[PDB]
Amino acid sequence: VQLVESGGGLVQPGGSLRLSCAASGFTFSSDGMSWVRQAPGKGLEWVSYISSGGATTYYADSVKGRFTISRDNSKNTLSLQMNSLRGEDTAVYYCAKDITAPGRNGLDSWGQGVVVTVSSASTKGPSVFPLAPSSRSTSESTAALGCLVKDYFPEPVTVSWNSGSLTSGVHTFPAVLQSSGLYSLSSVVTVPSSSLGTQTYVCNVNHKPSNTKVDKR
Amino acid sequence: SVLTQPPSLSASPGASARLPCTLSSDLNVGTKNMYWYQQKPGSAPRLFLYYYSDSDKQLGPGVPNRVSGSKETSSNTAFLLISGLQPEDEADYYCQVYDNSARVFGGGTRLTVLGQPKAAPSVTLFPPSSEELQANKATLVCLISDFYPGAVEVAWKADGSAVNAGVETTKPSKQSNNKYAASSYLSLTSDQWKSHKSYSCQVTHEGSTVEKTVAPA
Repeated sequence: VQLVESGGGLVQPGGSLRLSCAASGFTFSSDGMSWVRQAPGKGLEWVSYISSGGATTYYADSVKGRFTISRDNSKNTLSLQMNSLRGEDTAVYYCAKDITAPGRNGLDSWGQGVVVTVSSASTKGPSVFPLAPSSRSTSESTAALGCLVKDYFPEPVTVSWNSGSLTSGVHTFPAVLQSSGLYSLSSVVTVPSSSLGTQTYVCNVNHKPSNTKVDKR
Repeated sequence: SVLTQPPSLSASPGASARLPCTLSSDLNVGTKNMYWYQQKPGSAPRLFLYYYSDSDKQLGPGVPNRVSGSKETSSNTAFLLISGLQPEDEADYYCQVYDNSARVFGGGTRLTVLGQPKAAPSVTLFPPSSEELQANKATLVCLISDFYPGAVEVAWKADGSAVNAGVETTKPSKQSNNKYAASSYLSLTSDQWKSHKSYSCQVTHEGSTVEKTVAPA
């Protein structure tokens, strides 16, 4: 059984995408089908169902009126029309067999999914702010300082410290994607407290997609 | 209509794991078909178990006979049973039913097959920077590192009351020493920040909670 989705990508809020899924390895026209979505780092939620012959369609409340599910049983394709897209809709979209047998149902087979990203930005440089030591945090000599890298798009950003001279104790975290469509990210360093009066800390933020660099003291 | 799953479970290879799913009171576990999907990291879900009763059940394609299910009508709970745990069983597991043609998923349970020493999270909370505040903005940053299993849940408090909006949390990411890291952001206005005496980040790791606190003064 193969289910191969296509037609995702980036769209601005209030726009439209059309997803497609081509099926093989089973008699497609005999089976019901569903779409299921998974927002980044969250769980599964069902989107829509269409029956083997197209007569019956169902929609989740968060999607009803905006999306349309479709089938072409001659071509063995499943389709999802997505209108009036908003930030909630950013997710991976899976196509699945949603079967009727005697006494059971079930999502028996799943495609590998297509990414749908809804961002109102297209290219945004970050705002970099200091994360100042702010407390002894004693641990004999250890202090944590950082840089917050706020509201940038798209990925990626890289971060250095003191132009690549400071590498031990550097922890640059994976980015979060917020409901606004923008990424934020943090990098911290563990440093001797004794050195905070002698040593300058500079984080080197590179955002190649927007042709921006920042050195934040 | 809600399906309640624990956030995470861990067990050693060769042991048995018992994954619960509690159905809200509008549903009767006795007469519901139960579907369990396995999601390994980076992969689409997969049908893992269909369970209705000990006489009506079916394993997913490829799923070994180490797997089974059960139901307890008194607590309205269904169970997924995996014995002789192998490292290959480490995944996220979702229960699902059909409810008047709506497809309802539980929230997922992350099952870790222990292959390395446990470690409690190291948690640092940073307040908004003075530069950001002076731009009428206030991002709190909670950084969580060096933990195993790679499963944590993050809540926020303002003056001792739960925070209900403005939170975004990354999924855990494997770091260089094979432990896990995650981050959480609380996005406020400056005037919001100044309205409370304290904010707190609460990090839960396998049922134990650590709380760090910062004050706007």
